[PDB]
Amino acid sequence: YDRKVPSPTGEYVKEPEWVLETDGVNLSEVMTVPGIDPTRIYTNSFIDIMEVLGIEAGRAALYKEVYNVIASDGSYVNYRHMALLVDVMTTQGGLTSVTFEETVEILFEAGASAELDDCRGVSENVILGQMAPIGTGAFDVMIDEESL
Amino acid sequence: GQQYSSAPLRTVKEVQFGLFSPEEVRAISVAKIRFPETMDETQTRAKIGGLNDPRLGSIDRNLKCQTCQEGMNECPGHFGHIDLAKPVFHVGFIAKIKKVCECVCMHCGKLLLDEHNELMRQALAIKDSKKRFAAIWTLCKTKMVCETDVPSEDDPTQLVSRGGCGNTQPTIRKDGLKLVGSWKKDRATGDADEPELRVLSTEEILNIFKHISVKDFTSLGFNEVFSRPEWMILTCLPVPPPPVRPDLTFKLADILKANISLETLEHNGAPHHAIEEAESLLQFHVATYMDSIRA
Amino acid sequence: KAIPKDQRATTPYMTKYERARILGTRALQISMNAPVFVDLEGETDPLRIAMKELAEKKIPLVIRRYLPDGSFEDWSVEELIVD
Amino acid sequence: IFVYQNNITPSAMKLVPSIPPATIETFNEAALVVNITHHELVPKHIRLSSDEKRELLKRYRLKESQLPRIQRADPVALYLGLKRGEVVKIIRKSETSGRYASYRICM
Amino acid sequence: GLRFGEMERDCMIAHGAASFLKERLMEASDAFRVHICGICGLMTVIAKLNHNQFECKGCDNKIDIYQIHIPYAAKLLFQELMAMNITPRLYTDRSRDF
Amino acid sequence: RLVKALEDIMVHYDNTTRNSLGNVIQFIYGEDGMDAAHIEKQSLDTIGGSDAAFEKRYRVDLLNTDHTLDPSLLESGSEILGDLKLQVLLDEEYKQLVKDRKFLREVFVDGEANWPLPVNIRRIIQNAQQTFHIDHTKPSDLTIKDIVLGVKDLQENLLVLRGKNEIIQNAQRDAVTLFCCLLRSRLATRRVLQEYRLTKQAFDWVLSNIEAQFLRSVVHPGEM
Ligand SMILES: [Zn+2]
Ligand SMILES: [Zn+2]
Ligand SMILES: [Zn+2]
Repeated sequence: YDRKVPSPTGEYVKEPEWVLETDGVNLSEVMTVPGIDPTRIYTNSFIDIMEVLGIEAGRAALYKEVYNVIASDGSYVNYRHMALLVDVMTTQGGLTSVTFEETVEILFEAGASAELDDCRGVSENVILGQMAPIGTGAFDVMIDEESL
Repeated sequence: GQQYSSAPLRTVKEVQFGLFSPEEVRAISVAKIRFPETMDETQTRAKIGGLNDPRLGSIDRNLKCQTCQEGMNECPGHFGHIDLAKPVFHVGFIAKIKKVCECVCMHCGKLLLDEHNELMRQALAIKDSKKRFAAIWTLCKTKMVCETDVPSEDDPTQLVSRGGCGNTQPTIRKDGLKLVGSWKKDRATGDADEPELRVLSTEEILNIFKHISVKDFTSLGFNEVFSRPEWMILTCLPVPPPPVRPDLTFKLADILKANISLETLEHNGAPHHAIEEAESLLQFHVATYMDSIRA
Repeated sequence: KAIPKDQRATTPYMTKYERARILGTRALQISMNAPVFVDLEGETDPLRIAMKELAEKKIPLVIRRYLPDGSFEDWSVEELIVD
Repeated sequence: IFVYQNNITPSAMKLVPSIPPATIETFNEAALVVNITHHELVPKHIRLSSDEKRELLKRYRLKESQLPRIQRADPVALYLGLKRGEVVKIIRKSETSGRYASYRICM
Repeated sequence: GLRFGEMERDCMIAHGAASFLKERLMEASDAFRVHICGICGLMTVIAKLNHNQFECKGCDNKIDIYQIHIPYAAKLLFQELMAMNITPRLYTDRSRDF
Repeated sequence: RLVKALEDIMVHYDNTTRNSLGNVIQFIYGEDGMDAAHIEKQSLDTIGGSDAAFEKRYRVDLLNTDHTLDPSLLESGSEILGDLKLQVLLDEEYKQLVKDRKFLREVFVDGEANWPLPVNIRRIIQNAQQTFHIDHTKPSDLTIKDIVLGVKDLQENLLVLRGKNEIIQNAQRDAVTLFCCLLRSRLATRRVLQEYRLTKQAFDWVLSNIEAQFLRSVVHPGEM
């Protein structure tokens, strides 16, 4: 591979480097092999990244797997959408995947657990005859008695 | 409903789920529901102080409840109650009832594993109260004894006491609405083969639940105020007003017929087994009542 | 649980959502023969009227902004910068 | 901290939480042959003093449970010896602001 | 097609149109009104409107009380839940006792 | 499934992005507090190029007759040759360009210079040039201090977060770092005079616009 690196006079140049690429993955152990650069080793298995290098390095792997998918088709999506997703996947500290009367089953559980429904969802608000505290509902409007 | 209310007007920002203790149900009742009938004082086709108007609702046009007045129309519905001769299970929670049972010592009320144990310390740690129950249940459903004394973390030559008791634990199966207990000594050596099977009365289960420490039932997902584990066993049963009913009365009738005759037997002195069988029809009609209110 | 007029830390700019909701709450009122505060230099369209109102800064309403922790700031229409 | 060459025994390892307050950490050697906090995807994690923590929570007005998490046995948390309830401030490079700080609380 | 399903709602959420989403997804099921204890969120409040007397028998309270409007279906859904020994408590306030 | 997973996340009036529990997902949306509609691909100039070339384009040395600002660039030009105390400001602006370039080459290890940022500065400058009919053929009436201090003061007003404490201040500064690098690179003294040839008035227009546009790119609370 070609690697853009700054040159002695400051400008970026290409400098090829050999790179190995493997079928299969043993990160903890291959990292440790003499002669490699352990600081730049990579895998497309973001689980292994999180297991060896931690939640943040996994978060940043995961983004880079997501971004590869979307660019390999040739399209472009702004950072922050994929960043949102990948934060949602890693904010508990591991990698969490994103993938008249019924339902009763669930309300019984609510009961017995003392479930507190925050009432911020649009369905819950429908059932109650209300607007959801989203967008145009995320503030109240009141009559301005303080004015002339 | 075009009439006026001095009560300030607001939207609902929070829904807090739980269960109705028997105290709070007696607490916000009007009527004690005891006779199971509509109308005809002897033979007067009009209104009875026993079910139907005993202070809750009204068809009648009459702008009348219990000085609450308003139209057969801007009346919420008020809430009735019916004290139950014996406790019965809530049908909806038989399977919860069963798994608490499996977590807790069926003499003392004390959780079967605790801080000392360590796989349990990690389940104890979990955050989500439904994953946590799940996890502690997995550790405890195995545990056949209420231990006295248990290795510590530390220098395990030595043991350390925990609040004890020592009693062996049933394997519990489900058999309709009946939970069934099965005790050993061992897994088939010398000492004791043949288990002793024995039904779990609601009565003993309610009684074990009332004995489980706040710490220990919180730990299972329950909450001191809003849902304690006892409250999955009914004692006191809410009667909805006529706004709820469009033939659910025809069914609460039947609950009372059963409540009336379990009490007339328990009064008369009456054999062990009749008392139990009338207890089981109570239960079935209180179960059917709600597994019907899924509608 | 309220946050004194000084020390308020949220944007002084009106958001698209507030603006949308203001204009529409006010057009609802103008559409039900509610008195108006501005010169109708012809307009018959209640949204349009409301927008004239918002531009002349004659909409007497207050935006209560809740912060995630229950606490809130009150910002008047008069004061919010409209961009 | 105790670094060992290939294992401990089921019941050695039981001697660890054992003398509170003083804590005890174990590492296999192999997990140390390489410094994982030198790797490019691993950003700078910095443990906050409990004051720092107080401040962080007051200024965002959060509960502890609203903060993002890092587990006790995350590699970096092991590396920094964090304890539950401790908060690391993570400062990362970012292609939209250059720098960005996030925080996670140990579980 | 000719509907307004999950995906159409999601686009309206994306644009932030909460009023639309409430109008479209309502019942014409009329807004029933209801008094509510502010301590036990339940619809137990005895409302004498003519003598102006409002009591929670049981909460022992005639001060803390509220009016709310909800669809009739919901006032039923809740009393159905009370029939099953489930408390669906409605509170007017988010951040609590603390 | 993605929509069901993410559907409750909203920006709040603290600029934080959170779920229906109030958990924090991000301490500021997108790490920069912007709306993606108001962001455009711009080149960050400090990053590329040789070291010689970056020092011709940005270095002003008032104490050196080869490396000062020619006097046809600027009215004050005669009068600032050899002035020691302007030179102190200008050394300070250069040291910040230098750090800028190092910082960014750590962020963009590759050297990629073109990255989406809010406020298309090139097109504001192009407008100022049209709008004030600007002669490439007259020295400007801008001073050194007008530029150097005007560009420092604008930075303080590119606000995303508004809290009075230190923590929120640090957040605010981190949020606005990359845009400030592009800013100091684009309105450095020698570019302003030698390339853009701004007058004082156009310069003052450049800034106050940068600032309105920046403020209008910030994301709005309530967005889903
Ligand atoms: Zn009534
Ligand atoms: Zn026991
Ligand atoms: Zn009450």
